[PDB]
Amino acid sequence: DARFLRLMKFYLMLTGIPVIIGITLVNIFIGEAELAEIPEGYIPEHWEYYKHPISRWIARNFY
Amino acid sequence: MNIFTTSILLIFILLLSPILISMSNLIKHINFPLYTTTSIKFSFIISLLPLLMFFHNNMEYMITTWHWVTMNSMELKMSFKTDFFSILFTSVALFVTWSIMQFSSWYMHSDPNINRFIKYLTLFLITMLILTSANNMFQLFIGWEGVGIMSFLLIGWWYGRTDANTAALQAILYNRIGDIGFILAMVWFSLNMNSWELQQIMFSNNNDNLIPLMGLLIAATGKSAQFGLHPWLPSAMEGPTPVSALLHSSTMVVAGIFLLVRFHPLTTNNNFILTTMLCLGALTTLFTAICALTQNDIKKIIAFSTSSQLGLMMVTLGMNQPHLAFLHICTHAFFKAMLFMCSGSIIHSLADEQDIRKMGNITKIMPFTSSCLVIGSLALTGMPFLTGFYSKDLIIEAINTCNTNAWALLITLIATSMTAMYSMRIIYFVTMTKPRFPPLISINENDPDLMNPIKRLAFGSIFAGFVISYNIPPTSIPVLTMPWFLKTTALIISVLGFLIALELNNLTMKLSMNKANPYSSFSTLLGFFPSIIHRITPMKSLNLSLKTSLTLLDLIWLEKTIPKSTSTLHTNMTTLTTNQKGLIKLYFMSFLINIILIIILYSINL
Amino acid sequence: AFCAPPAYLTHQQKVLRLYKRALRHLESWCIHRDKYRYFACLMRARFEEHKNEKDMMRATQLLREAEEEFWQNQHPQPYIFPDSPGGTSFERYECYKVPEWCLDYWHPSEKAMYPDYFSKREQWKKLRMESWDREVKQLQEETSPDGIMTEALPPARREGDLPPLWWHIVTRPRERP
Amino acid sequence: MLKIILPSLMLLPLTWLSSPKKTWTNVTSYSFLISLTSLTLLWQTDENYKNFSNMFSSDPLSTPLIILTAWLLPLMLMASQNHLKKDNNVLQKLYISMLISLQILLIMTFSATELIMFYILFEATLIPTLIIITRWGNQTERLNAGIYFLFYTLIGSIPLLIALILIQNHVGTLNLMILSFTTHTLDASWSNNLLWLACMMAFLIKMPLYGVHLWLPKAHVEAPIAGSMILAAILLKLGSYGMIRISIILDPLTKYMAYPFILLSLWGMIMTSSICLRQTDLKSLIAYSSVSHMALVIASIMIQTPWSFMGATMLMIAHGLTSSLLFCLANSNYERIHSRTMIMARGLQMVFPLMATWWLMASLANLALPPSINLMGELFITMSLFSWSNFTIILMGINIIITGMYSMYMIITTQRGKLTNHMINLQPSHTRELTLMALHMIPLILLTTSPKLITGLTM
Amino acid sequence: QLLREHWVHILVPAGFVFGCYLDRKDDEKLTAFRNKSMLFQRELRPNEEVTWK
Amino acid sequence: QWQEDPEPEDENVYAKNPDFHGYDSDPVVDVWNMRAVFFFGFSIVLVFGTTFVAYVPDYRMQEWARREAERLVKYREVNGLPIMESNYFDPSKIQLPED
Amino acid sequence: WDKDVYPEPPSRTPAPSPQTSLPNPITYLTKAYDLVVDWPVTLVREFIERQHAKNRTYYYHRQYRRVPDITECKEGDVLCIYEAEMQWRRDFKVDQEIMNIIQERLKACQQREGENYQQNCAKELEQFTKVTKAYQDRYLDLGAYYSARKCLAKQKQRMLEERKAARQE
Amino acid sequence: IRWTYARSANIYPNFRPTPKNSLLGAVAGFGPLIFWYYVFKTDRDRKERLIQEGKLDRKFNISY
Repeated sequence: DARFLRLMKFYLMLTGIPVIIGITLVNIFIGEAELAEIPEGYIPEHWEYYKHPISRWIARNFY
Repeated sequence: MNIFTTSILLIFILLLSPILISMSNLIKHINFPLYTTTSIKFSFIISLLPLLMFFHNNMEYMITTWHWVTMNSMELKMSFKTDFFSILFTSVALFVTWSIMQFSSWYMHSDPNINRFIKYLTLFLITMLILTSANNMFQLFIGWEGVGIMSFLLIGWWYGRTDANTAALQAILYNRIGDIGFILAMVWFSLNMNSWELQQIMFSNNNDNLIPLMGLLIAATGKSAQFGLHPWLPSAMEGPTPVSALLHSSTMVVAGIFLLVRFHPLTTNNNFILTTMLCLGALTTLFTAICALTQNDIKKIIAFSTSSQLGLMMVTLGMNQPHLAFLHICTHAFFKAMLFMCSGSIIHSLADEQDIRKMGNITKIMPFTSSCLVIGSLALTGMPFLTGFYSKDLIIEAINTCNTNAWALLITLIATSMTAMYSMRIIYFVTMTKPRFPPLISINENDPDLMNPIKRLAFGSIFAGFVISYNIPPTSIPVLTMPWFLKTTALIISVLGFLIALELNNLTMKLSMNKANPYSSFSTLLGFFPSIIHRITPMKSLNLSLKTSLTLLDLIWLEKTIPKSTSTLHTNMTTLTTNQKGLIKLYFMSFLINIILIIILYSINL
Repeated sequence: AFCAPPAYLTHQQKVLRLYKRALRHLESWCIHRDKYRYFACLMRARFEEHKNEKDMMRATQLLREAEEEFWQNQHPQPYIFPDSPGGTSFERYECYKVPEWCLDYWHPSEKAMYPDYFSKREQWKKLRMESWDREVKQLQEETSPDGIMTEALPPARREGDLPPLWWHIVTRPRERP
Repeated sequence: MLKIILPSLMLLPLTWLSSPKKTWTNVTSYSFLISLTSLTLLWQTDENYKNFSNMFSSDPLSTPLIILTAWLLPLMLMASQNHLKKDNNVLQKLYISMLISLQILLIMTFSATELIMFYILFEATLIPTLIIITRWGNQTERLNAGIYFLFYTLIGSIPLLIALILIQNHVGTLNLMILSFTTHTLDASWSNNLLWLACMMAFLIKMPLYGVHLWLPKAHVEAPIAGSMILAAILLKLGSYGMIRISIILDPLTKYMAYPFILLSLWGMIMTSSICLRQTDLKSLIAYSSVSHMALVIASIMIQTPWSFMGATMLMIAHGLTSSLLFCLANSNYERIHSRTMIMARGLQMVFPLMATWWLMASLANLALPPSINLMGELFITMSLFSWSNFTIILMGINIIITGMYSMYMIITTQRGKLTNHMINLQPSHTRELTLMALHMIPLILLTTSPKLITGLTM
Repeated sequence: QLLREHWVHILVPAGFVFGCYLDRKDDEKLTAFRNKSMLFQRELRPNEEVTWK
Repeated sequence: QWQEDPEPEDENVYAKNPDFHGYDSDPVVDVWNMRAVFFFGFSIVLVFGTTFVAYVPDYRMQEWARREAERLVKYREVNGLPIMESNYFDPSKIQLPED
Repeated sequence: WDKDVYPEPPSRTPAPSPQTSLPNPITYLTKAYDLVVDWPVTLVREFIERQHAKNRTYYYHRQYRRVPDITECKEGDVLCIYEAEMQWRRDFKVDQEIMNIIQERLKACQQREGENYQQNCAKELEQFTKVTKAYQDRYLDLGAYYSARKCLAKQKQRMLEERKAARQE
Repeated sequence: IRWTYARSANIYPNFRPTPKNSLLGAVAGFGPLIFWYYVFKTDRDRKERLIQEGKLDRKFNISY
């Protein structure tokens, strides 16, 4: 009942800490998108209607 | 502003830091109770700043820190109602919790899992500050149920004995009987107002809010224990004494009456609710007071003191004077904390023995504990300048200057006399008579994790009511033009109760065989309300739950009707069908019958 | 707790238990020591009277009458020692009474933290395994042939032997661990 | 969806072609990956639902059940690993194949467009369950249990086939999108009330109603574990899903053909929770609690309001997780004492102080703890019922009381007390069976942190 | 290339790839209303031949 | 009697391989099963799935709805219009019957 | 943010106007709080803002164009009905968010007016009651299976009631 | 074990239908059913009556 907790916390931190650091670095240096209007006959792509970089990366690639 | 919101949120963050480090590998290598104590201290010091800001400007902010989910025009969101009540309760709770933490570091050694105890105390405080700062009612119910479970877990701390568990389940039962009314109110306000936030419920102020207010009545009846649901509070003393002092005399026992205080503008217009609050609170204030009489355990006496003063506060809500009830909350906190901690010093000093018949001469063998205990008892009574006055004087002034109900007035006055009586009973049987304790004396009042907390609570119980009453903004207008026998009625009646108890507790010193009465057992036992209800109501419930439910419907009759009827029918048809004998004579006779039926059917149908 | 009760339970200890609980409930009523001492002497007088009757059909009715007048003056909240039934601290530390067999599942990282203890424990268990068979035999060869028996647990007669059925009396967890 | 149910089929050769020593590991890890790739269908950035073909679709009611079905498989598979460890390898692999077949068929059910697809799959689910209950149950009542569990279902489901066939002969398509946009109001005759009953009293058996629930205790009590997980987690919800899909073509008959079933559900919920208050068998206590919970879902679906369908979805998922968790917790002790009697072992939390936290959290999920998707569901359907009739809270409150009682009584008389010192066989714990409870509870916390997903068609 | 007790790890990835291919094939099958719906119906961009494939 | 084997008595594990986890008898297989479970279940599923689900945009058209609501109350109350009229459709294109 | 959607009256505060020759612990703690907390935090946010402006990215709103409503739709044509039901559900979600906006306005007005709220918070009150009655005459007595056709049947029944009423001289 | 068996499986074998069993089961099965039926029916009927009369106070009921 302590070995399980050590392994739990280890394997969860293993990809929590890199992922969280990724969230922070994206939000700092690659931050959210601003709003704008349609520049008179542009026809955006579908990911340009979303805000976050991670979200629109996912949408551009896998959707 | 940023400072206000920042401090409010920082309180919760500091309080969560210990619960974070408890789930880490760092409970070792440090002293977790000291870390928690320091967190509570810094939280109090930070909470003072919102209090001063409010006393200055009186702004009553509202925060919506996080949006959780939308449900078809219902935005569930974490949101805090940072008004007078929230800040003034937060500061007081953190003060009392710092003191109880030092005490529970002194007490509760001999326990290996003391850090679990400390963590549970922090979790109770967090649920309480959620309940107390809430603007929604889902959040308030989170804190409500959190307090409930925390009491289950701390009352049932010593999980080996089968009385702490009964106490815990009992508390859970009564709190749920309150949660019915809570959920009723929440349902009504969701259906009609399409929201749970107070800012909309305030627009129901002229809408005949009878049944939601009855739900809140039931809720606070169960939580802030009243007569119909009173037993669980003294039964919540099998747990440790810091648990008692913190939860069951200051905070969990005050949740529901805080709730009624937070719904006072709906009560101004409903008079039936006021009337029933008055009568119920007065009934409690009489009953628990006369039941504290002829009790030997100190902890139960303080429990019934809590119930009595709480009935007095519900009596205050019975009229349009809730702010005075809240002052009595904030002042009752210090009395009960100090009393329970003095009791715990008296107990842990000697063995686990908690009964005044074996306590003896405590004025001399424990001067500090006796001094503080007597201060607390005097302030519990309406002593004119020790934080019990600054509420209770206005309470009795209001109640004999109002036109509601005369029996409530009378029995509340009698109950104040009884408060003086049982305070004198403790002061006599514990602090004045000769030693009844065993002869091996192992008292040690000298520990800085003991004396400093009761010292802080004593400065509280002497100064804080003055400070608060002279700093708060004026509300709940007072009446003071009246005869002299109403301005001095609480002082007179408390003094007279003191005199009666002194005389009657001197009457036992002389030699005369005293006898039992039909009285003195309605007090010793609790009107036989536990001894009846706790063994008929579960009896009929459980008997009806085994028979008439399991072994009458499911195991016999639902088996005999639907499946077994089917089985018997099909197998009996099988028997009368396929029990043929191998004779072509009979088969061919039946074939002939079929020929006849087919030709007849043809001739008929045609 | 250690000694098991009989079936018959003759007159004398009924009377004595009455004397005990009566004095205790009197102590509860008579809180102060002088009063309890006075009325205890009076109660011992009440018992000394009718001490010699030689009428087992008079002493029994005296017993019944005394028990009835005790029940009509039974203190509702009597004194109960802590660490005793019906009182505080009774089964309090029962949550902290872990048995011995839980050490059989320990890892060799905790046992290494306490080596001499387990050094003694292994030879304790060896003692147990050695004495068990002779212990069973002793209990077998001392059965009351008429059939009736008690929870008396005879002792060891020879040397090298151990008193039968001892591993649950010995090794019982302490009352304040 | 095809990308979810083809790998699920490939999990079968993965079982049969792997080593005996590297078969649980591979199939478990790859099942977790199926669960992962079953999150693509939570990408709903729009109001329009996700049609991948004439066969398959996925709405916000389908997707949580899909994900939960794909997620349970690793948990069933690890829980099933202590028992049948001394079984022959072919027997193991047959168990694995049955569980994976359940996964596949249940995904196909929740993803189906037509009702006949849903029917044949809703009935194909019976064969793995029956095999699991019967060949791997420990007791002798498993046979009668299988018979009950099969024939209740078939009795209810034959009229369902007849009604679907009628609807095909009347409309022509039996597809759910088209039955939504083309639904004629019904003439309110006995010939249509029988149709209502034929469409409903297959799902109402499986949920179950209180008039007909005797299959569920007999099966939960006697299925090894993983059968109990499934039978508590998604086979009951396989009736609620069907009701929510088929009720759209039965208006306005649901306004008056629902009184008996709402009423039966409510009163029998009280009856079942009272039974849970007094029951020697732990695995039966969980089962009667499941009945007392699914009854609210019955009443909620009968009311057909947005709040009600919503709370039904929430309660469905929450109950599934917490019930599987409680069955695991009981199995954890049954693998040592080999007894379902609860009052046998009653003084734990000394030996298992961490499992005793998973117990507590599982119960607090069960009773109405507010920051939880259990209380959200229970509260929202309570609010729907109060709108329906204010006199139903009188029953819901009795249920709330009894439901605190039996859960805390379970905890107390199983954990709290004096240890049964005569149990030397209480081995410390398994990292496996700790990870089980962690994987049951961590989803509850996450979904509580974001219940925007766990709602249904209406939010 | 000795003792391939680990080739079986290609079956499930193969299944995933094949399922994605089949979904691609299906939405190739259903390339009607591709730009005829009353909601979008955009004219093709200068370098565009199909709108969503 | 009918010649069956008797019940095999209560197995204990931690005698052999006291680092037993819950999976198999071989100490290697237990390790490489728990590592598999922990990794594939926590570190990828419960982490990356939470990330994916948290960074899904406009789940069921929620943010969009709020933005449209904002611009539409702006337009309606700027142009003096009745915000949220009491009939979704216009009677300009609805035909009721007579009697 | 947009103070025309979310209006906020100006936070007129009185000048301090002190009488004591003694200090106020609020203000000096505010100075300390500023020069300790607000300055590094503002530094960090200015850093983050300029790093946004290094590589700025934009997003749009997806204007959805109107479509033939269901009243212009034939009984059985599932394509037209699908498109109409979709635009209806879109408008429905938008209406819920409008109702949320107005409830938010009402709550904020109640808090800022505070005690004297039932005389100068009546504007938002009526703006809530009107839209509420609209929602009630528009979406209320349906069920989980709401649709354009059900709202249309409701509207039609109500117009029939109104016609029968105005029939009366 | 004898207790559990007596309270689980030895019930229906020893169940014999009798008066005070059949009547008791009919009551305890179908009585509360009918009671709550008429309660809810009266409430719903009164509600739809007061609705169709065009009266009922639902000044803010939005979410239902």
